[PDB]
Amino acid sequence: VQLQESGGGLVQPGGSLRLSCASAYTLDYYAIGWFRQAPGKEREVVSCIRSSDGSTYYADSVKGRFTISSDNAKNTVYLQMNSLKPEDTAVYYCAADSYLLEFCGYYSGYSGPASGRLDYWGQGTQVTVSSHHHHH
Amino acid sequence: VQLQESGGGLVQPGGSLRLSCASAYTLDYYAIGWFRQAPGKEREVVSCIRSSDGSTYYADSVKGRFTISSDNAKNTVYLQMNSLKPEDTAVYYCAADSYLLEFCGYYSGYSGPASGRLDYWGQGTQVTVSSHHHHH
Amino acid sequence: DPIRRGDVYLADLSPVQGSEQGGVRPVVIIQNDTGNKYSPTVIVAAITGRINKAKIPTHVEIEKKKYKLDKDSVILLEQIRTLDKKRLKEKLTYLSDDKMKEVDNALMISLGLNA
Amino acid sequence: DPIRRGDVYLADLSPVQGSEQGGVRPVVIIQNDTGNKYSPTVIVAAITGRINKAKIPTHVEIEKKKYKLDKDSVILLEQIRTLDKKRLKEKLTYLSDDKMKEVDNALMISLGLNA
Ligand SMILES: [Cl-]
Ligand SMILES: [Cl-]
Ligand SMILES: [Cl-]
Ligand SMILES: [Cl-]
Repeated sequence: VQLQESGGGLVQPGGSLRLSCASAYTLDYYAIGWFRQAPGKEREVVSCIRSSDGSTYYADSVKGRFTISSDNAKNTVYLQMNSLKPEDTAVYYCAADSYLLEFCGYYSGYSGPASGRLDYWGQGTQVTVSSHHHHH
Repeated sequence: VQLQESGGGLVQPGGSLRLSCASAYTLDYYAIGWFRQAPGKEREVVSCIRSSDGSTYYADSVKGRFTISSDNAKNTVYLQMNSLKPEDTAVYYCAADSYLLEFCGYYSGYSGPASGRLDYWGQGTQVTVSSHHHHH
Repeated sequence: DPIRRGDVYLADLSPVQGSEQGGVRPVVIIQNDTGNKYSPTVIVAAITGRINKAKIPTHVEIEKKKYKLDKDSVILLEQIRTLDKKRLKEKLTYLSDDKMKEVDNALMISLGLNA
Repeated sequence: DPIRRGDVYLADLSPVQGSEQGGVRPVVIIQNDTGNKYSPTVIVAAITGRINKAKIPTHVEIEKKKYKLDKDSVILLEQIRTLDKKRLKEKLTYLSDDKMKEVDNALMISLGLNA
């Protein structure tokens, strides 16, 4: 295994979750991004970072609500998600590629790929934002 | 004085002349070109050289008849003119500039300058190709 | 903070070889702004004070006063290269729209493009 | 003997800094042919084997077999620079017309041109 996400789960609308993307390699090897996918849709960019400098990308739908950040000691990239909305519900994947941050910038946003052009992908983690699933 | 031409004069049609352009500086300082000008006309490119490599330019009207060459020991560039025609009659100037060979290439190829953009010019030397001036 | 196409920065171009333009000198950003935002590198064209008049179609003059230069200079669109952003030192100025249109045309000539 | 736009040469790009493309590697001539004939320098774009699929709009793929490469490669139109002609080593191949049209479009994107 390369990339591994964790930290999904159920949250009520307005809640927060922090997703973690554990990289097998030190974070200078590639830029790392979060994508999300709902049933039958294409994976869409959420937020990207190149850890060796500070540079980020945020999709318009999550600006001022989500924050991407790096933990070099744990080779982990986090997606802090605040003020979550039902429409944020999706499978969240992390991905890594030498050109990922430029990919986020040029195509989010939208010329068109299959997204399978980026080298590394996690298995995905479910995020459900709902006032109707028990738990809450 | 910087550039100084010599070697003009009268020749019968079909004759040869060798023009010399004496440079005050060693020939690696700039590319060097020959231009010619008839009464009331603009100076036109004849042949150019960048002495530090071998690269040359020849105007279409003189190809296979004129040869430009370098003598590094004498800091001199020559224009060997064979098979001369009455229509070669003109004042012949040499010129020098760091960008002269590119200038010869781009404008001979004829966008348009005033040619006064090149840094250094000789005083000019008269070339007359005629079966009617005495001498011959 | 953001690096914009048409900005002019001081940058250390050395080491170079042969007729490549070297030294610390102003350069103009010619990469598109999306690459400027998200790439680790920028693409630049060199500016020199060693000539003060355009010599060939790939040359664009820039005036000493309007821009913030030691002397009347010229942008060499035949002298371009990709620099890691760490090379960029002081931001000195940025070209007017009209000036950048001159730069675009010289860049089209330099790179054999035409449209 | 003549250096043509679209030729592919081996060239020593080092030394470089940061995220600049270095090493001895194939490069494609992107300078116009008049500059190729009469300038002491050429303008080139780097080719790499470290990726084999285009990642961004400034990338153009080139196939191992048709061109004379160790592996499926990609031309990086965000990695361009001006090289003294002495850097050019073996001439390896030259791009098809169709391929060069891809390169032109990526170069227009890379340099913020559009026409
Ligand atoms: Cl200077
Ligand atoms: Cl202006
Ligand atoms: Cl390689
Ligand atoms: Cl092809």
